[PDB]
Amino acid sequence: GLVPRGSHMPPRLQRFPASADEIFAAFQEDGCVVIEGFISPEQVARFSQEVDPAMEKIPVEVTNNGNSNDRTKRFSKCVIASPTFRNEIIESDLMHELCDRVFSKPGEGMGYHFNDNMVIEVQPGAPAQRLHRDQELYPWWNSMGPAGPECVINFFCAVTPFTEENGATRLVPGSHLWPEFTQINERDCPQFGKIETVPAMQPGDCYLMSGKVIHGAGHTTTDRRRALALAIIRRELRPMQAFSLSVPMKLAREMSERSQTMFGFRSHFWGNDGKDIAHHLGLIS
Amino acid sequence: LVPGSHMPPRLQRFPATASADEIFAAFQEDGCVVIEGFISPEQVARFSQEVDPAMEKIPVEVTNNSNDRTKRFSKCVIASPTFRNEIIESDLMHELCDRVFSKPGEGMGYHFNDNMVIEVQPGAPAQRLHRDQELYPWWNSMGPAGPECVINFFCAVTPFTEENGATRLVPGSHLWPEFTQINERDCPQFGKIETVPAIMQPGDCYLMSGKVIHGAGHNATTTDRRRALALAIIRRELRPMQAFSLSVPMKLAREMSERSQTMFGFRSSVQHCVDMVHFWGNDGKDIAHHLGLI
Ligand SMILES: C=C1[C@@]2(C)C[C@H]3[C@]4(C)CCC(=O)OC(C)(C)[C@H]4CC[C@]3(C)[C@]1(C(=O)OC)C(=O)[C@@](C)(O)C2=O
Ligand SMILES: O=C(O)CCC(=O)C(=O)O
Ligand SMILES: O=C(O)CCC(=O)C(=O)O
Ligand SMILES: [Fe+3]
Ligand SMILES: [Fe+3]
Repeated sequence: GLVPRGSHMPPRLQRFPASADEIFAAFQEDGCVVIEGFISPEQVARFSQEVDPAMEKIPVEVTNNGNSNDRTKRFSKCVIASPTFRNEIIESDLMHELCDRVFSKPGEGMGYHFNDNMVIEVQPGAPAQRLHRDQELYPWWNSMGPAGPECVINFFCAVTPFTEENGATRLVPGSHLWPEFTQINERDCPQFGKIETVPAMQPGDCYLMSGKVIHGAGHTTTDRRRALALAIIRRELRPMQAFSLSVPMKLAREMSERSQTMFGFRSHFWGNDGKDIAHHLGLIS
Repeated sequence: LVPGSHMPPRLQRFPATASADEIFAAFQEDGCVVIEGFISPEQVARFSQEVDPAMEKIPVEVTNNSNDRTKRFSKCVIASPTFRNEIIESDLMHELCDRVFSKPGEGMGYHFNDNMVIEVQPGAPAQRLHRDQELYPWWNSMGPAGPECVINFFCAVTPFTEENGATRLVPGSHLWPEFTQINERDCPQFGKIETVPAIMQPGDCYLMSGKVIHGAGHNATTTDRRRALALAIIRRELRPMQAFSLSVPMKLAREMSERSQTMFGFRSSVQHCVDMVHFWGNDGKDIAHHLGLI
């Protein structure tokens, strides 16, 4: 009795809070999974107010030009601005546990690192964001289709509530197993206009979405719908943010060894002439 | 030439004063091409002298087996004024990199993977045959329809001869219908692949696609330490082997041209997907602001 009997059933979106191989199997089969309470409630609020002065100093473009900055606020300096983010959020042992299952190969250590730490605030009345796969950032990845390896995963967590009215992200579970990965355009996508989405949540909930999954933010009067994006890429890919050049050394000295690897203060990709870059940085005892 | 003697594959050769389009077509048909005089003999010789102290402090690893007896040094910008002020400012290098990597309206499509002096010691065993894009392990699966991951300007610092271990290359292997690793399990041509040495004088280089099968040769000499300079260049979305922006000092970065700063990640480049996004950037701006490079 999930939908009234005889109905069209809409694409499945499982939900967990919880065993790791369990949530991974839901990730594999559907491409998207809600993780209710990825961050503790006081933590999400401790973080949200912590960055609210940064967010307050971001002007809103009323552009009507169709891009992803049209009435949507975006801010990446979450490690400087928020001690909660860098000391608590970035240290979820289940996040690494899932990252290690999507990305790492055994005996090769950590196969992943951060792409971005973005806070995305859909300002009230914003056009819907164009449908896209996150792996379009790495433009050849679609050409490998669903047999290709994973490019990117986003732990996309709600900061303020995600409702079907304020602009919550619309997911297309199963778009990671389609046979051809295209740009989602009428010219390029044979299924344009017929793509069935599901809107994605309360503060503290994440959703782990594969980079192969089609999605977008949707279109109220006062609701600043705010989210925290933990985009994570394999170690061979380059990050959107030059974190080891903007995050001060002081904060990097406070990070765990694994979090230093996430931001590229530690490494052989991204090495230093056969040595770990962390030697030259004064980070190895 | 040879006498009904079997004719082995050609490696096209051009001088550094040929037109980039002439050299790129050769690169395009064969996946590799020799640029003679890529670096002047006086530039090569100053570079070799400027890094030689660092090469002398590198021990020769001899093992009981695995690509030993090869010295590898990547701190070229730090050690060599000639390298940073001149070698990396080759306009021919950048002309060709744009033709491979740069997309319309997006600026530089490429940056440095590595800057490696590679000195094959006397008696060093030959290197396994490989493609350089194997470093990005998924790339072979796109086959020859795929885009370029990586290219290398592989420069003779000292002469390349067949005896001292000049690289063995396989022209046209960037066009085989299936890109596998070169082993008995996966490669059906295994043990049947015909290679060709890159015979070069100092300052010559060959430019080679990451799709081309190749390996360092056996250094069968008793005396010759065969020195090379590998300028490996990747597209902007790929991670470098070297964290250049974290070991190269800022004093050296402020002296770099803007295209050099981009190569080493002291500066960002703009990517378009209807949307524009700085790659390797800082919260919407070039990282060169926060670093103080204008
Ligand atoms: C330009 C953009 C790109 C190319 C990248 C993208 C990206 C890093 C990619 C997906 C990912 O892994 O992480 C997150 C969630 C952090 C996003 C954040 C937003 C941006 C920076 C972007 C943008 O802000 O446009 C000015 C977009 O909104 C979008 C979707 O069009 C893009 O694909
Ligand atoms: O803002 C959102 O809800 C979706 C985030 C997203 O799709 C992106 O910008 O990559
Ligand atoms: O040194 C050589 O001749 C070949 C080296 C090489 O091909 C490599 O390191 O990928
Ligand atoms: Fe997205
Ligand atoms: Fe090689």
